[PDB]
Amino acid sequence: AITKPLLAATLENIEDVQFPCLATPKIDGIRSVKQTQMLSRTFKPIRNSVMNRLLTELLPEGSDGEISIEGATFQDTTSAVMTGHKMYNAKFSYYWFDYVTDDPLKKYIDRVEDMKNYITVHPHILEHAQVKIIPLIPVEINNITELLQYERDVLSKGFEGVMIRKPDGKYKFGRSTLKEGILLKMKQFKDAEATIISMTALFKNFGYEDVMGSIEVDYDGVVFSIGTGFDADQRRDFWQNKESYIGKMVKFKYFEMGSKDCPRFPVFIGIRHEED
Repeated sequence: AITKPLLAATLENIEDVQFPCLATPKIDGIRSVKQTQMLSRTFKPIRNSVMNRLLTELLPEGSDGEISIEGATFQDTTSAVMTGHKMYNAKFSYYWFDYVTDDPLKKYIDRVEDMKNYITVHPHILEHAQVKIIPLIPVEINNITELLQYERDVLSKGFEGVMIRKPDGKYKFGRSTLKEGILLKMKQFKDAEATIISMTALFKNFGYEDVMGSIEVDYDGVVFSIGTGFDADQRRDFWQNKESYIGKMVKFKYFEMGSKDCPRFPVFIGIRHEED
């Protein structure tokens, strides 16, 4: 059984987390759990029956996760899910982040292992023509350094922030608190709009001629490098038109450490627009 969904609670403080903890990326979509068929957060069926069908038929009983459409708005990905379609045919993906088996009093570590095993036992689960299942196997953490890195890591892969779990954690039928530490939400990273100044040549010799390697950036007063965030689409076009890029605007994300105006792990998000 899973009676009420596992709602998370949000972090007001960052040095607020117990250690050897486990973590994954937050998904920006529609919550769905398998009990006979697929359910919404509010436990009425998934109205897109093709979604409901194809999931129940891949996922095992007890799987907790999130429907999303890879690269669509959070509100069109609703229209796909929150509308009863007899004949859907578009591609979408489901994020598997918990699995209940039976007893909900067992530990997250163990729940994850049931998850890991079931995948190795039913490897087609991952290989579907229409539905992409994506299992979020939480990576380990040990430092506050190690966490903040995870968040940087996450955003760069285009996720909103990170979820933090206590290993021995129960499946709570409702919302986790600060102290019980099952699901915390982490969005401690600040989004900002900034100006570039100099590139540096790269360095020649959960998923399943030089080029720019890192920029140097202004952003009101301050001077630091962004290395992480770009791709071989971007990096390879920054370098070629470097003198055409110096000083244009770039959307980024960062954490604020000790009292110096100079971020920790900054991340590139986007090239900014020049319209009205």
